[PDB]
Amino acid sequence: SVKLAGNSSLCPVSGWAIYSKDNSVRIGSKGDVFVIREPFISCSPLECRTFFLTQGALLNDKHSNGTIKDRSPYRTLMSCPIGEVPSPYNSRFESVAWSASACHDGINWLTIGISGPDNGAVAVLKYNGIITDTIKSWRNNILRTQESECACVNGSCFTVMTDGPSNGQASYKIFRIEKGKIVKSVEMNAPNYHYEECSCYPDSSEITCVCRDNWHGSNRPWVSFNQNLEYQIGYICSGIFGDNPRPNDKTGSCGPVSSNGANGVKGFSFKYGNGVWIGRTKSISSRNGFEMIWDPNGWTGTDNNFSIKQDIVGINEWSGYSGSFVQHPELTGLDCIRPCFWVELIRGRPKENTIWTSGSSISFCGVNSDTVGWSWPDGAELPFTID
Amino acid sequence: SVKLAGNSSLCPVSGWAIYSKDNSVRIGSKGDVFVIREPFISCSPLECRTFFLTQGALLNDKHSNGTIKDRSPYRTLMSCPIGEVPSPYNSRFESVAWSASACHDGINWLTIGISGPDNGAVAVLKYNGIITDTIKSWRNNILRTQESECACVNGSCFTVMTDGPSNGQASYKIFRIEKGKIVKSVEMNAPNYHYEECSCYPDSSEITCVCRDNWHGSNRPWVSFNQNLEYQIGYICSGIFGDNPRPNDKTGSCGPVSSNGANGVKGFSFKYGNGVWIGRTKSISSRNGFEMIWDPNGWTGTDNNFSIKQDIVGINEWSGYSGSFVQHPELTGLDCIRPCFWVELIRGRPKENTIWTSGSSISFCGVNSDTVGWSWPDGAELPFTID
Amino acid sequence: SVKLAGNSSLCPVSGWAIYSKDNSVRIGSKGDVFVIREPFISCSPLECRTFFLTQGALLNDKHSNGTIKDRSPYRTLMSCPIGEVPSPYNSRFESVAWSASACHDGINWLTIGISGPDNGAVAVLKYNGIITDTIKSWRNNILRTQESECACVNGSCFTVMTDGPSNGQASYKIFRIEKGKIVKSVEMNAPNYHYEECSCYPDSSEITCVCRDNWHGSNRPWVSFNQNLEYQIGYICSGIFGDNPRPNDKTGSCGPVSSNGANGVKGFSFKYGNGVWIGRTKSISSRNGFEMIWDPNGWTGTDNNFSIKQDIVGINEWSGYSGSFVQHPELTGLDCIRPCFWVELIRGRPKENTIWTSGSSISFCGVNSDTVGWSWPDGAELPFTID
Amino acid sequence: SVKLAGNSSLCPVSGWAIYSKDNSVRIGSKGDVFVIREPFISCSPLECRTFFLTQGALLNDKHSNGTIKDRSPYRTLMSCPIGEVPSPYNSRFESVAWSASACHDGINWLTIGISGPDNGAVAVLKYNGIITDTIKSWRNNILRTQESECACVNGSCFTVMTDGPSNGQASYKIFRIEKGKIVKSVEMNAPNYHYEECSCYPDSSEITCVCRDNWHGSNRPWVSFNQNLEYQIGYICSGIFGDNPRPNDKTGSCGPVSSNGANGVKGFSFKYGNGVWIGRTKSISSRNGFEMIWDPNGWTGTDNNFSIKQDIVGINEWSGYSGSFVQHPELTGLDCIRPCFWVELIRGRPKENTIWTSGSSISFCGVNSDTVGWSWPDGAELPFTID
Ligand SMILES: *[C@@H]1O[C@H](CO)[C@@H](O[C@@H]2O[C@H](CO)[C@@H](O[C@@H]3O[C@H](CO)[C@@H](O)[C@H](O)[C@@H]3O)[C@H](O)[C@H]2NC(C)=O)[C@H](O)[C@H]1NC(C)=O
Ligand SMILES: *[C@@H]1O[C@H](CO)[C@@H](O[C@@H]2O[C@H](CO)[C@@H](O[C@@H]3O[C@H](CO)[C@@H](O)[C@H](O)[C@@H]3O)[C@H](O)[C@H]2NC(C)=O)[C@H](O)[C@H]1NC(C)=O
Ligand SMILES: CC(=O)N[C@H]1[C@H]([C@H](O)[C@H](O)CO)OC(C(=O)O)=C[C@@H]1NC(=N)N
Ligand SMILES: CC(=O)N[C@H]1[C@H]([C@H](O)[C@H](O)CO)OC(C(=O)O)=C[C@@H]1NC(=N)N
Ligand SMILES: CC(=O)N[C@H]1[C@H]([C@H](O)[C@H](O)CO)OC(C(=O)O)=C[C@@H]1NC(=N)N
Ligand SMILES: CC(=O)N[C@H]1[C@H]([C@H](O)[C@H](O)CO)OC(C(=O)O)=C[C@@H]1NC(=N)N
Ligand SMILES: *[C@@H]1O[C@H](CO)[C@@H](O)[C@H](O)[C@H]1NC(C)=O
Ligand SMILES: *[C@@H]1O[C@H](CO)[C@@H](O)[C@H](O)[C@H]1NC(C)=O
Ligand SMILES: *[C@@H]1O[C@H](CO)[C@@H](O)[C@H](O)[C@H]1NC(C)=O
Ligand SMILES: *[C@@H]1O[C@H](CO)[C@@H](O)[C@H](O)[C@H]1NC(C)=O
Ligand SMILES: *[C@@H]1O[C@H](CO)[C@@H](O)[C@H](O)[C@H]1NC(C)=O
Ligand SMILES: *[C@@H]1O[C@H](CO)[C@@H](O)[C@H](O)[C@H]1NC(C)=O
Ligand SMILES: [Ca+2]
Ligand SMILES: [Ca+2]
Ligand SMILES: [Ca+2]
Ligand SMILES: [Ca+2]
Ligand SMILES: [Ca+2]
Ligand SMILES: [Ca+2]
Ligand SMILES: [Ca+2]
Ligand SMILES: [Ca+2]
Ligand SMILES: [Ca+2]
Repeated sequence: SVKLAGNSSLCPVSGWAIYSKDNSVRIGSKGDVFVIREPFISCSPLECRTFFLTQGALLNDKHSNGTIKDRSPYRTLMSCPIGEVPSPYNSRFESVAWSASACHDGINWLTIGISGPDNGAVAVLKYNGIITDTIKSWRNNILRTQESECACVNGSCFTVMTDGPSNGQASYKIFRIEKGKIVKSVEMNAPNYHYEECSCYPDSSEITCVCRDNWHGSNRPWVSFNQNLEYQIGYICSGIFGDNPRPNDKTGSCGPVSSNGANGVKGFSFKYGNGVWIGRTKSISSRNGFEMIWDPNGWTGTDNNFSIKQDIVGINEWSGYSGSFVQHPELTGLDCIRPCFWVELIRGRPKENTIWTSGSSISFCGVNSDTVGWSWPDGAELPFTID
Repeated sequence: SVKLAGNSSLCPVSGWAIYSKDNSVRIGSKGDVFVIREPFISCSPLECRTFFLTQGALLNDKHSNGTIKDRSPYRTLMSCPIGEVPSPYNSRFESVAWSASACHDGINWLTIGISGPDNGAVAVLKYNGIITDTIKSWRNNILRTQESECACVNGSCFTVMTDGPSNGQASYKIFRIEKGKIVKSVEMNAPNYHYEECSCYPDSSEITCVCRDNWHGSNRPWVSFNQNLEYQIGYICSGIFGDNPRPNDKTGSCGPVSSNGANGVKGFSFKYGNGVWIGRTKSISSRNGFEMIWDPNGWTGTDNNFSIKQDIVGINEWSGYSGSFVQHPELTGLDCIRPCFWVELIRGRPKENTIWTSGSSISFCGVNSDTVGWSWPDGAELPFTID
Repeated sequence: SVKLAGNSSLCPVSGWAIYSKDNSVRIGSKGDVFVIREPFISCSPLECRTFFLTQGALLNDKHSNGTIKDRSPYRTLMSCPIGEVPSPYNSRFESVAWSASACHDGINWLTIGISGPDNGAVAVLKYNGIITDTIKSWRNNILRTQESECACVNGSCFTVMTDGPSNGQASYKIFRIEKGKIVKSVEMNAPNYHYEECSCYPDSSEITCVCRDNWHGSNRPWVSFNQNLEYQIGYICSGIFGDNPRPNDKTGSCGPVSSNGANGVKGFSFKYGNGVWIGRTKSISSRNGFEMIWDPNGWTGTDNNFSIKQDIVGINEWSGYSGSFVQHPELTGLDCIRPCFWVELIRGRPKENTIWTSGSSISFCGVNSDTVGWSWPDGAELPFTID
Repeated sequence: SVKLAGNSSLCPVSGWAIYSKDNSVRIGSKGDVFVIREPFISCSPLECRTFFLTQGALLNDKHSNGTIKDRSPYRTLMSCPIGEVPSPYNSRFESVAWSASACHDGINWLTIGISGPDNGAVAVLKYNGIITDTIKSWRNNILRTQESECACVNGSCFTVMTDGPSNGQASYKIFRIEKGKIVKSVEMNAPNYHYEECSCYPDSSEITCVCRDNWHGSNRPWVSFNQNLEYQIGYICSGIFGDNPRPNDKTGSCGPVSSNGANGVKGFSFKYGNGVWIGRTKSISSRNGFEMIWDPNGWTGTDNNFSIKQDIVGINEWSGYSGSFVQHPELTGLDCIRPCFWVELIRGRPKENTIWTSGSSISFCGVNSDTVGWSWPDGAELPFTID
């Protein structure tokens, strides 16, 4: 076992090849499948796993009732091999949590699971399944984290946490974690910024995060930092807005775009110089459809022109959260860090007439060979027998 | 593989971070989950597992009928990874048993499973799944043991067993077991004491057990011994009574507290000098709620003052059995033995209108970083379809 | 990996300690559990497994209909860890078979699975799951084998097969198998003998088999042989008759006891000099109850006196097939071969008003420490929802 | 780990011994079993696995509705150990796909999964679960591949793909793949030929494929090539026609037999000099029955005489697809490549009155010891509760 170097650059990619699809909701109609949301993928040098927050209940059972609710004592972080349905029969228990992150440093798994009351939540850190540290809410207002994989470089793993209002200025901290122990942290000086649910990845020994502004930005905020946590901040400038909801594409801003800026959804983007691969919903007002857009100057440029668009989920189909995950050379045998991404396909409340809310997932990995756009939707027929 | 040293002291702890929650009853509403009770956790140098006594039946099936009953030929000791639901599809078979204990010496698993008739029960000992010894009832009155993990020190594992009345003077024996073979035992000379379901842990090469007096003590009895089985006995002196049922907190006794002393529940406590971490129900009359209390002089002092209280399960929620389990430095990489504990959340009979009785579990580990009190209850909605 | 020596003697035993119980039928009321019969246990140097013949169907499903039937194209030999329920989710596939045997030589598993038509059945031999040999019916009349573990000595494994009438003189062959290849066989010269479903075990480099006479013997025939297949034959002389059905205990015979000699049940016995450990039903006319009897001169003596009787299953409870299995020193660390045995608990047709027939199992291992008699029955409530 | 040599000849075989049967449909009546079709078997140096295309749904659930449909975004390639039912609880995820192939080179698994739209499908290649290459439709008309195992020789694996009409001239390409990377391909110059769903195996360092002519051939086309992709093409000359549908046996042709030549079914054959082992349905008009025929001059001879016929599935029972798979000396310890084959037993639409279509499987391996013909059908009772 050797720790991930994380010192190579991102592999340039021309398109996205489908990597997995679990059909969780379709199968859960009869099978014993967890009610879940906020799934995400993360890989070790040996395997890739799907992490997810259960509602401590199964699909098509009465306990799935009211699962639109975000936080409860019953939610747990669990994981299974990528592409398999999240079942009590194939899932490893990770932590008790209604907000989470996880990543492998090359030696062991780090998991971060947040539970407890809204006014005093505690993040429990585990390394190889052993509790190694905790961090408690510092603003007493829903301590929350990535809902996707943390990022590791040379034995150090990094994550971002938020505490404070979801509709106004909050507090954002970056953490450096070694073998499950917080060895350093810093609060970001980001007046008028809002950071939630960051999708972070390593690139040339540094970390880049693309996050969610739930306050007043329809474009996505970003934060990048080195291992010493010296950071820079900004927003993606492209007029191809990345959040949901958002306005129709137009002239963008390198600051928060106020138009339709309230609320949002977890998302991601990959930076390549001045260019950016943007993953986003197809709808500007709802969580449906998904597409990947290559914008050669979208990181720093404000125009709404782009070069490549690839369909992932049809506009008439439900989508939801999305996030980045990477495959290190230690896993692939490549000389660069390969970008992949996952999409949560949310079914149920509030948009559908069920008693429950749950999601399935799909994932893709970046390649330079031929690819094709299509739609790989959830595919479940609602409502269910339970409703 | 190397045997556990067990020669370091207990890690001082300021609070308890949640470690696991299986949501067994909620999931068993639809999923294939064993009807169980008397669960407990125990760890090896590699993993932690949940042990439990099945009723040889599944939740929401007719064979769960009458499972309030304590003993039968159908009950079996099984185990699964911690935090996972006890299912026939993820559970390892250990032993046929209606009373049990288990622990890992660093090399292999030792399991103790008691089955047979009330008037002649036999404990079957296994080492790495192979029968290595037996011990038969010596008072012909329900031979019974810990219902939690045994304690191991330098290749020797220790447990306590009881035989005799549950409402009067009984007989109590301590055993030293090496590779599944009983190498020494001694009967405790404890007139007017009553010991049942001891929660035992190693500390500085010696064993400390906190147990249940079902006869006439509302405080908990304890027994401590070295590897040669030279022992000391007493009761926790604190006026913060630990058993259930019990009186309201008042002036305690270093002997058995007669007030509300009959009946009881399995519990635990961690000794730190004259101080004690007490886990107990919140109700004085019923098995509901759970809290952790730090009493700096509660081991030897009789007053009812304390310094710290941390909520674990709300008073309006069902609890049940609780027990200690430790994580050795061989597992954690620490220089001390870490204290953890589990709580059984009992649902069904006799307090609820069902045909069945079963439990789920939660567990916590002691830390010196920030923690928070809350309520992590079972969360199941009774009755079930079967009733 | 090293091949089993099999050159030590049987461990003398004073009683039997319960080893496993799967509660298969009770659990199958709701869980996904195979309809099975003819289960048996066999161990490697690492683990013990339960082998069984499925009916290619699950309990409480319409396809369990008519499963009283012995042979069909759907029956398969599968296995799971001992004590676990036989489910499609935890069972390894072994072979297509309606008659079978299996054993581990210390290096790999040997399985023998017989399928095909009654008039031309073929035994398929597999070593490490690879087909290594076949043997076809030589009398064109239901080629059939042990339904329990074969026996291995120094890299050679041995089994017995029968072909011919179930109600008259048939043909019996012994096989020597090395790495899945038949290297030698011999037909037993046994006029007026009848051998079926032998329970064979190694002892001091030679093999002893105790079998079933379905023709005209209420006592059990035996055959013993060395590695060169030089054999001896006879019947257990004890007036404590071992087959079912049988007469009340009286003066026995060293030849086939004709009284109630037709029909029978698979069983076993362990020989110790002139003495014998006899496992048998409690009923003389039906497959219910089970007991272990130590008869110090029962191998060669015809009287009906005995020294020890241990209850296993109550007379008012269903039993069925039973068989021997051993644990070699390579597994136990002992200096002798330990005797164990399993009992099939048959539920359903023909004695019960269901559409199906299936069994669960219990097992015990011989010890010299204290033991106790009891009843560990199937425990299922029939009929089921399907009937 | 060492790569397969693939340089030995096929093991001559006189008959076929049954190897596996999963009883998937029977078990799926109650159990949680995937709706599948197009199953196939492939082995590594360690184990054999069943690959299959799920419909992203379970048997006896509403989402099995309309599963007669060949292609959708929900279909996925998964695998489980041979002989086990394809369940979400025991199946490994491989790829998103409605057409697939897979094989092991001795070091790692190669999987090929085709998904996307009919007019622009993309094959995603994975090596050890990591995406290594893609190939996109070149005729924009349903890119499709083997639906059985690819063939590996000295670290290179080979497959055949088709793109174009199913009822006329199409385009056929052979690929050489090393560690999941396409290193060479060539389009076959085969005017008036039609190739689909090739069953390919290695023999003496070269590859032989027997395929399906869906255009105008009731006999099967073949293509053979060396590692440099230098190929030869033709049709099986035997008057014992191998496709379905087909004419009654008569005088054959070394070119496509036009009579009943339209439509077809995936099949296989093993070449031995001028002779051929032919696997085929028993019915000339429908997918029922299965038999193995040895025709000593059937590869190059046009007569309808043969030497051996072995029954596999009765004519009154449903069959379906069939394919070859081999076991290399690296797995068996033999000095030749052993031929095996599997048969898909299709149940449901369009021939049966259900809402769904699914298959189970059986498999056989070639031996030179005694064998027997019989019928090992699916055995499920339709319709099901869902219909
Ligand atoms: C679990 O066990 C309980 C108690 O045995 C079952 O409830 C009982 O159901 C039986 C059968 O329906 C009832 O027995 C009948 O009693 C009536 C008189 O009320 C008598 O006339 C009949 O001859 C028969 O004996 C019984 O009343 C009833 N007991 C109670 C307390 O309700 C229950 O059905 C079982 N549940 C499952 C899921 O198996
Ligand atoms: C699987 O799919 C089939 C076909 O869609 C389902 O059968 C169909 O069920 C629907 C809903 O009940 C029926 O639609 C209705 O048709 C009537 C006219 O007959 C119309 O007045 C209603 O407005 C409605 O459209 C439809 O008749 C029926 N089709 C057939 C061929 O029976 C079936 O229910 C599905 N099965 C499962 C388990 O989901
Ligand atoms: C901690 C927590 O509750 N986080 C939220 C989250 C949150 O409400 C917003 O980002 C605003 O702050 O949004 C949503 C969402 O679907 O928008 C899911 C989350 N649910 C879970 N993580 N359980
Ligand atoms: C062997 C046995 O039956 N032990 C008991 C136990 C016992 O009744 C008391 O401690 C009094 O002696 O109490 C209880 C109880 O929930 O209070 C559960 C146990 N159930 C099981 N261990 N199966
Ligand atoms: C090959 C086969 O059918 N063997 C039989 C067996 C047999 O009928 C007798 O011993 C008489 O020959 O008896 C019985 C039995 O329950 O008595 C179960 C078996 N069923 C299975 N092995 N499948
Ligand atoms: C890609 C695809 O759809 N291939 C087909 C296939 C095809 O229609 C013919 O060979 C004609 O081209 O036939 C059949 C069939 O059962 O005949 C099943 C396949 N289904 C799946 N592979 N999913
Ligand atoms: C990246 O890290 C690896 C492992 O330490 C090292 O060998 C290599 O020199 C580094 N690459 C660069 C470009 O610095
Ligand atoms: C869901 O919760 C509501 C309480 O708001 C309750 O009324 C309803 O019965 C529940 N539904 C189910 C199916 O349990
Ligand atoms: C505890 O045991 C270890 C291992 O034998 C030994 O090295 C060490 O000295 C002991 N620790 C103390 C504090 O005595
Ligand atoms: C039994 O076999 C073992 C392993 O070969 C050998 O060492 C030993 O000498 C044998 N024991 C006897 C009593 O022959
Ligand atoms: C069982 O088989 C019989 C045929 O003998 C049939 O009549 C009956 O319907 C079947 N029962 C079930 C539940 O399928
Ligand atoms: C086949 O390959 C093996 C491994 O490279 C080689 O040793 C052997 O010579 C080859 N066999 C033949 C018959 O050429
Ligand atoms: Ca079920
Ligand atoms: Ca926003
Ligand atoms: Ca642009
Ligand atoms: Ca008490
Ligand atoms: Ca005090
Ligand atoms: Ca008889
Ligand atoms: Ca006698
Ligand atoms: Ca054709
Ligand atoms: Ca011919």
